Amino acid sequence: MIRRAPTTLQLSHDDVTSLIDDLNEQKLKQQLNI
Amino acid sequence: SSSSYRDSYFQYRHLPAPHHILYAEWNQDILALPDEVANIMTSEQNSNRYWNSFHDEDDWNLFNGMELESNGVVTFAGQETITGSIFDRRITQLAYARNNGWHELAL
Amino acid sequence: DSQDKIIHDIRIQLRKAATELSRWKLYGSSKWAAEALAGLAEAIPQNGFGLSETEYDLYLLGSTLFDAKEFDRCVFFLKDVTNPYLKFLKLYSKFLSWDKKSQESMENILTTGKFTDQSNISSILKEINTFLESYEIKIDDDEADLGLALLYYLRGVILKQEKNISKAMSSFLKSLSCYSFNWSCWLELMDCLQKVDDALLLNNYLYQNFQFKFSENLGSQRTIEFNIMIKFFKLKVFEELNGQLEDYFEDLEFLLQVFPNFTFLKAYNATISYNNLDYVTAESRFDDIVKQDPYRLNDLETYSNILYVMQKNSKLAYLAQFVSQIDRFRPETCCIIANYYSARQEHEKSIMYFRRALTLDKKTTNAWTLMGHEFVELSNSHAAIECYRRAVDICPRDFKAWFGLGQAYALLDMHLYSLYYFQKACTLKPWDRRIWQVLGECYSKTGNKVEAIKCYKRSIKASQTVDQNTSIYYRLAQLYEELEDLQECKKFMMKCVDVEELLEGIVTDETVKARLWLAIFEIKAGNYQLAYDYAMGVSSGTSQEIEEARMLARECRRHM
Amino acid sequence: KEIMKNLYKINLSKYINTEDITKSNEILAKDYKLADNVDVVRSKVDICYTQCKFNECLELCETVLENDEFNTNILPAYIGCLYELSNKNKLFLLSHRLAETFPKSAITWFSVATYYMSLDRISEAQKYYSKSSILDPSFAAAWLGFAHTYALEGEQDQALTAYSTASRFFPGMHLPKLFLGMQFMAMNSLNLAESYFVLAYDICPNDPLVLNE
Repeated sequence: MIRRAPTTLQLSHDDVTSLIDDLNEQKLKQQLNI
Repeated sequence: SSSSYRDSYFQYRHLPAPHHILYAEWNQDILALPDEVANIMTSEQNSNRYWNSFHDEDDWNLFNGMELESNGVVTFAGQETITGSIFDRRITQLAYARNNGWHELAL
Repeated sequence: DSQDKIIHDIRIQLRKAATELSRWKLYGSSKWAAEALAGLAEAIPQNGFGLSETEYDLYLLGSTLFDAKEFDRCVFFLKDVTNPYLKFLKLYSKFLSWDKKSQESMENILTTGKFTDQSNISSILKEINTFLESYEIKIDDDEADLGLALLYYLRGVILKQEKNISKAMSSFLKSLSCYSFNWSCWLELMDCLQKVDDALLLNNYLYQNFQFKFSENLGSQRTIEFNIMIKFFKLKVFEELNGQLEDYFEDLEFLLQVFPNFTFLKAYNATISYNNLDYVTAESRFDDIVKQDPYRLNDLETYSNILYVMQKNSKLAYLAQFVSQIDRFRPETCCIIANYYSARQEHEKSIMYFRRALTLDKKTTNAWTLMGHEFVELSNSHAAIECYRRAVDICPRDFKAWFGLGQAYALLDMHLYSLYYFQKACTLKPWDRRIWQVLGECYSKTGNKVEAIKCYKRSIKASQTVDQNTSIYYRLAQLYEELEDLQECKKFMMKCVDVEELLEGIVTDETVKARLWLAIFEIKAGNYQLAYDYAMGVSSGTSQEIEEARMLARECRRHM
Repeated sequence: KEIMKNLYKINLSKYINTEDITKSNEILAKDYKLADNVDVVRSKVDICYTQCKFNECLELCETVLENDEFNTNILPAYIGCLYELSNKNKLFLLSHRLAETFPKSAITWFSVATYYMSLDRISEAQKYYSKSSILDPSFAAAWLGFAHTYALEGEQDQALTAYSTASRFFPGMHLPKLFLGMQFMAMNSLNLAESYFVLAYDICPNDPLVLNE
């Protein structure tokens, strides 16, 4: 009887792309204020 | 500066001969593993046979054309067929019976 | 009673023995000393040195600069010291600096030596003599310290490397007399020995006109009869050279009792079984070593050597993976793996490891013959011949090298050009059946039949078992047939068939041809009845053999 | 009474109040001459294997194996423990030793198959788990490994049938149910994965694997 690796999940592509889009948003809006 | 004073890692004085650094490649040699790579699909067959050598005659006769299916139903080849579900004890003796036992029609 | 008192004496001395030697930064004997104490049978620190606090500071500078491999820097600071203890250190640093440098200078040169078979070295030697004369004991005195005794060891070893034999042993005996329990001192005295007669020459000297400085050594130890390395002397030299054994047995079991757990002894004891071609018993002996001591790249070259003869490639693949995991710089670990690669018929890789194994330590001449063998299986005879050839330049008295070289020519049609090599090998091991049989074949293949008769006749006596003579008998009988005397060959022909009866019907192939020929001649003799039983007895041979006898059986039964 | 209670309690299942089985095995160890017997070291090995304390696993395993080279009670745990250290070579020697001695027993063929596993030979030792399972029914290890060989590389459809066979023929073990649940999650089929996960949790309450899944 042997156990395999328990299921683990890392950062997906959708969430990292959401963060990249948002981070473009706050690297884009602030220079308008400047 | 200060180079040779730290002794926190493998240095030139830990190995016996400081001139062994000339070769310094024998560490990066993947020594060949025991059995199948002596054949260099044939290697696994050779390895299969090599381990397959360890049977009794009747025992090997049982597993000549042995095949086990995923659900657990069993196919036995008689050199008839003895298809039956495994984990019931009586079936394998039935395969034993017609393998070594004497069966005959007599007209 | 007395043995237990000895045991308590041994522990005290080996504690001292490993102390100063390690304290004096020589590991040839220091490594021996502890393992010897480690294997000693179960039954405050000890230290002392006549050093002033001013000069003792220089000792630490010298000591730590030694093992940091900066030998030359140690010499410079320790130049002006006058104490004999530190004087040894300075020159020892000078010596090892040369030894390490020479190794660095020469790595691509495989063979070592001089064809016909200093000034930098002589500088060390003069300093020894200059300091020895100035110092006010100059040995031969009861009040002789360890440092002076150790100083003579450096003098002895430095002299030998100059090839000033017959002077080094004198220095070594003086060093051993003032201080025993220096294993590194004993080896360098071993290598100087060359022949068994000289072993007897010196063995007597250690007995009649030899005595230890009882002042330096502890009590109940200076006695030669109760000493240890005098005993360890007997075990090593009489067997490494394979000389005549004397005072050898009773010392052997005496060492087993005192040292039951000594790893070095058991491997040597295992080696003895190996040296006598006793492989089953030796395998059991070594198997204890692996279980008891898993990490010892000192005598496992013999183990893999055994396992190659054994087969079980599966077991051999166990060692090669395991041994290589420890390190790949010992001489043995590169010969352990080569055997495993050879067994799997990859010669072109296994050939390389053998050269690697020799490069690490040039003294392992046994790899040279193994080097040549793998050439033979690569069908490159030219590359092979020089290979065995180097093996006999390093030491002429190599049975294996001569035999391997003789074969390589024998594989080629140079039957006679090989007679010399085989002839040379005859002197090394005259008492072997395998060699003598080969010589006749060469003689047989060269039309020297008159000589080949006597050659095989010598082979017949050397064979331990009669069954091995079955092949010799048939071919020997053939040699008479071509000497136009059929009557003479009948006598040997009787013996070969009679061996089959004496071996409860061995029914071997070379008797099958014997019985067929004997029955054929008996038909010409007119004795059909005496020829009938021969045909039926050989009726269990090959397909052509049985039909030849069956037809002859019908021929003789017709006239019966 | 007390010694026999401790002797029985050695063999009790783990995952529940393991400290109790502990204090029982020490009180049995020193007080009585049974300090290093077969079953006590077997229970210690089982505790370590459950707790993934694998170096103590091995050291206990060789220290008991050096006496009995063919003690079948400990061989499954030993084999798994070598597999997880991936001591390919010790596994090879054990496979050879067991093959030359016990061809009929399924333990040896299980060892050979897990040797093939350690060398990433799922397709080959598929057959050797088949052989081990048929040579001995009612063996969780062989059939479970067979299902693992089904599940690791492709051919996912029938891994469900294999693990279902494990569940039905081997009731009372949470691991087959958990494996069916995680496989169903692997198809991205959720609710049935939940069903089998809660089934496994019901079978065994204290298991990091099932709760993690």
